[PDB]
Amino acid sequence: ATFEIVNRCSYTVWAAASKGDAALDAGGRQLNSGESWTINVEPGTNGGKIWARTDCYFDDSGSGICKTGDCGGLLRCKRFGRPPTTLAEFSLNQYGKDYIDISNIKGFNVPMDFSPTTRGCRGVRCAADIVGQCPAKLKAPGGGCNDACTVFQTSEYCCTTGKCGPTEYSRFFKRLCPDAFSYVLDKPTTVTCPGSSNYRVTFCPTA
Repeated sequence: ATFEIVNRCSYTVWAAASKGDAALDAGGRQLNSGESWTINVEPGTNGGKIWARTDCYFDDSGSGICKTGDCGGLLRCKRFGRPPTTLAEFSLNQYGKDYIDISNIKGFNVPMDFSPTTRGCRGVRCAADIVGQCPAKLKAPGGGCNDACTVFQTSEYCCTTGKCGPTEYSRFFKRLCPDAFSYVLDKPTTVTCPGSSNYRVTFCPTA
């Protein structure tokens, strides 16, 4: 499957693509403002994610530090990144269908659209100014807006035992972006697409 990853933000982002135990394609790339990166994601990739990282720097060997979304200090991500990260999530060719969503369960850093570039399903978008509006306790000192499970680390917000419910923090993410997941047990906003669709992930999509 083809994924085009497009940075329309005014700031540089360092895009990342991983399925948690390995890179997808080259795993990461610097995208200056306006730049696009097209990758191939192998059919059958389950649990893939694409995200932006902000405020990074790397040496000639590809090692360094990002202020949001860092993945083990690498330019070429093998594994998932540190919150806060708006997440484009996908699992492809699963019993004939692909499944896509955007999630704020790991916080929000950069506005995102994630849409098919082939026919037959909808895209999703979370492009409100969540960082500007982020409540105080969720503001991440390196920029972006943490989710409450990262900040508070109890099942009230992390949904690991019992049956968690919304909180004012999840509802903040859900109100600003109704089509993205706001906590682990939110009503699902996943879209079923034809198997073997192609996609575009756009950072700072045009309004």
